[PDB]
Amino acid sequence: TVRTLTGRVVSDKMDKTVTVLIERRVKHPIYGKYVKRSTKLHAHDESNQCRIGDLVTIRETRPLAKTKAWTLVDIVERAV
Amino acid sequence: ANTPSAKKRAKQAEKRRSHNASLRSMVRTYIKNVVKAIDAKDLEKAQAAFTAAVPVIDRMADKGIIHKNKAARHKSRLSGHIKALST
Amino acid sequence: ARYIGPKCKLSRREGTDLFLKSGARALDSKCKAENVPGQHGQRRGRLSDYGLQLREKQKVRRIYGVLERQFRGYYQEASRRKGSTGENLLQLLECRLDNVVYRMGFGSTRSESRQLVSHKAITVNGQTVNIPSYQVKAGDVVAVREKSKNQLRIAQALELCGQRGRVEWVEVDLDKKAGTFKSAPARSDLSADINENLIVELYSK
Amino acid sequence: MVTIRLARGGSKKRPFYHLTVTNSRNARDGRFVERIGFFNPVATGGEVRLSVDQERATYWLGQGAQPSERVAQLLKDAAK
RNA sequence: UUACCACGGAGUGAUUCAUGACUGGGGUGAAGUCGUAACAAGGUAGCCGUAGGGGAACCUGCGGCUGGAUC
RNA sequence: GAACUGAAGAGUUUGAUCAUGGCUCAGAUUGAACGCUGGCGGCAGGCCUAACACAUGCAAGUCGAGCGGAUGAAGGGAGCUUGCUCCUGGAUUCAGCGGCGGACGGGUGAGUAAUGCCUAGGAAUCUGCCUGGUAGUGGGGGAUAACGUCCGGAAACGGGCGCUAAUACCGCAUACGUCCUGAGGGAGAAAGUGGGGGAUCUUCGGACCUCACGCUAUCAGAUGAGCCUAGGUCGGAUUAGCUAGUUGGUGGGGUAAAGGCCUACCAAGGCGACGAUCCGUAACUGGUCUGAGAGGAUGAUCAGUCACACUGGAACUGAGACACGGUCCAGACUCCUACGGGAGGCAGCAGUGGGGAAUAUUGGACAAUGGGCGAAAGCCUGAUCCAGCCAUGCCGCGUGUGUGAAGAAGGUCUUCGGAUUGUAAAGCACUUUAAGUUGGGAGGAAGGGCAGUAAGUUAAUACCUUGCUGUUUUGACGUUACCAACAGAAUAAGCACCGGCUAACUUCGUGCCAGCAGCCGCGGUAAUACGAAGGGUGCAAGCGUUAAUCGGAAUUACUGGGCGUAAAGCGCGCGUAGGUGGUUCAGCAAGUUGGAUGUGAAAUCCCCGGGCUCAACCUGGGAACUGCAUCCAAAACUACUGAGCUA
Repeated sequence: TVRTLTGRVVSDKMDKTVTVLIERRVKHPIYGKYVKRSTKLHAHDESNQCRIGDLVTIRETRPLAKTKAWTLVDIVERAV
Repeated sequence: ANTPSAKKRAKQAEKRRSHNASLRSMVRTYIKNVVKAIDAKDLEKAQAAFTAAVPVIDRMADKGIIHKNKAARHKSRLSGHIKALST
Repeated sequence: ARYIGPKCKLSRREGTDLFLKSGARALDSKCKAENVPGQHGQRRGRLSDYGLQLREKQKVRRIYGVLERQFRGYYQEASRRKGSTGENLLQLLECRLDNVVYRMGFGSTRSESRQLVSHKAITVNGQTVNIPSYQVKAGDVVAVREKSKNQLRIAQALELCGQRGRVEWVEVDLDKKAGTFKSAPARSDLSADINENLIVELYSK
Repeated sequence: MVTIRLARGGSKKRPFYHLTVTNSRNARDGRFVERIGFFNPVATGGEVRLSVDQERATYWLGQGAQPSERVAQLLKDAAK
């Protein structure tokens, strides 16, 4: 229904928002080798639960800060 | 260089700008009277300015002076502040 | 444009019977076909590999009177069309209106056929086509314009076409002086003295 | 305004027209939203003089498209 | 009248381009001077790093290598 | 059925060889330029440099059926006898208020390395004219141009004093929708014009009915625009740190709309070797060139987006602009002046000066297709359609045809016999494309006016709308494509090269001089390499040279190279990021595979056809756009998860 992305969170020293790292694998156009890529996105967290190291999910949603258009779905894995 | 049609339009717009500025100023002060009342926390004269303000802001919103969406937003924020004032 | 000049030199350079002259006389009685033209006609010297292809290229060019720009495009169209680039080649310039008229025998030589065709004296399918390079199709009828029916040149050439080898793929009615193109000839129907594989290899350089 | 007009798409002294659905502000031969048919004023043999694709012509007409004075005549001629 | 702000002005840096007395090496030259350093054991085997010395190729010491001849 | 069929090497290091290795060449192409030469036609292209400055002419006007005034005819009545003057009449077409347009169309690529472009998604929005639906268009008021007069100014023009109209402006009434709301209520508009008319009334204008064009409120659609997210988008690390509205939060303001967009306060955050920041360059894409392909180079014409309009900035009006031919200010330049002040912005179409190797007419018409206005007629349109110049390119045609030994003459070579120029000429017959002249001759035209008829509507047979009938009229180009007749071979061949690469050789003159030259190289007295002649070669209204890209170059090697000695293994360990990881079972499905759906604009590339006498060219359909997104299946391998095993 709605495209939700999964990634590892990296930073939570902000207020009501957490930064998630997205893992991608795009082949090199010529050499055809998969190279791991990074996509850090500023996710919004209405209340704060996610700490550093937890896998979470996020949706492209309302722009609600200057760099925050994605908000959390839930924690799929918690970094105990 | 300059066509007579362009000269007429500039004359027409200048006449309309003076006419519009007077009307746009009327909207601004009427809301301003309300905002001064809420900021002074004077409830009794808050709606008196407010009830005096609601006619004019849609009177020029329908005229196309401030657009109806702007007028609608002003009513809600002003009503909410007066609603918040009446506690 | 077109080559205008002495014709034995074209045959003498290569040493093959180029049909630039009417079959009234054999070429040896007209020209010294056993020497290349010019001052040094009696020398020797082996031709290089590229030279053989180029001489092969100009034989097809000089026989039909075609410049290479059309031939290169004719090669391109032959390279375009499906099948072997070899036999796709010769069919393309065998369907020329001037060459078809020469096969019909309305001209003793393709030079006569070209001038006769270009002078609006030939109508194919009833419409006058005055261009040498028109590509006729299978089933197309090629006729001579009625005002040009009394031309002695076609009258002379039609008999000269008798003692030249009756070509099978087209038939001619003498009384109407009109012929129909049945179908494009295959490799066996044309002379085997040519080497169309030398055509393709040269243009790959 | 969306309009159905003819886009001159032939050659010198040999006009060819594309029956084109487009906004009225765009140029004649420029931007469009959809081509629906064509018109050949100089068709000689097997060339179809006018093909209309009557289906899509009604849809844009039902959407408010206003055909030009040439297309309206050609539209009637197609149906007559 | 205040806020914003263009032009313009001041100071102090950075960078880039062009020039500059003079000076250093490099390359090419029709070939001049001084030697003969390497190529043969090239007539003290050569070369590498480093240090010192000398018009110059170079020389000498220390370590390393054979990409050294005879045997 | 078709959308592919596609790949050459040579010269040059040495006494000679093999390898390595660079250089050069044979090819395709260009918005090309230069030299020699030059007949025509079709199609196309044509300032790549100074986004330099611009004389001159046009490029955005239109509506009287929104409104006020002027000009005021046809047609009638009068003094005179209609020379000359006075009344009715309102046909027109006009400066100005208003409406719409001017934000389209057209030009340029300066800026811009991402607020742009491309791909795929998302939601918060606005959207004139257009379409469909719904509810209305009721009643008043106060002005101002134009107009008359006065003053000031050189001009540009400005300022008072009086008059007047509106579909100009503003109140009041009303609200199917609509806006806000303690969901109880509150708030918000408009404009009339034209044709015709059976009754009724009338101030005698009209009221009233109908039709059409309008206007208001609002919903939906379409179009267009705004915004957001993820990926991609040149070179440089001899540019490694950058950023305090900075990065989040809260309240408030602001936008049509979210958002540090702005602000107040709180926290110290945010980006960056996955290349931030900085420097240089640069519009981006579809596409174009080259290549077997993978790739490389490139972003003309045409199309989509963007940015710009003499430079910088700013807002106003408007649905839409921060507006090429609109406004304001500042600056440089040009110009006028009465010295106080004013006017302008060709990167619109022509054209000019200048720069450059280099790129065109101060053209015709709105006939066609579009655009704006208008009810329509109709007007404007340097958009567009055509024409002028240029071999600039692609394509097509011609400059003759057959016979013709005398192997004529002359030239060249010569062995002095002869050969070559050479059936080539001369001659004899012949046709005459194209060019010239004359004659005929489509189509690009859809339509408009007028009259009649039929249908729809309305109370109406009237008005109006639509379908037909008859007549008259619309072609810029154009003096058309195209077709006939006359005449005469008559009007039409030049360029490069000949030592090898590379097809094509002798002589004469010169003698390391003159010179040639892409490389090897040639020329120092018997030069197939210099200059000339003859001959030949290749090409041909073109031929060569240059400039540039790709190829050859497997010479940046993914396809597809190397590193003992030819250039190349870090002096050697450890180790971070990363890259890759033994074997078994199960799960998952990101990779992987197949299918489906949406999208991947059109044009172009390609395949099959159609129309220009063919071709170039145009065009029908298909294929393709190798990508992205979603969904559905599969679990051999990779990734992940869980559980093991010992190599």
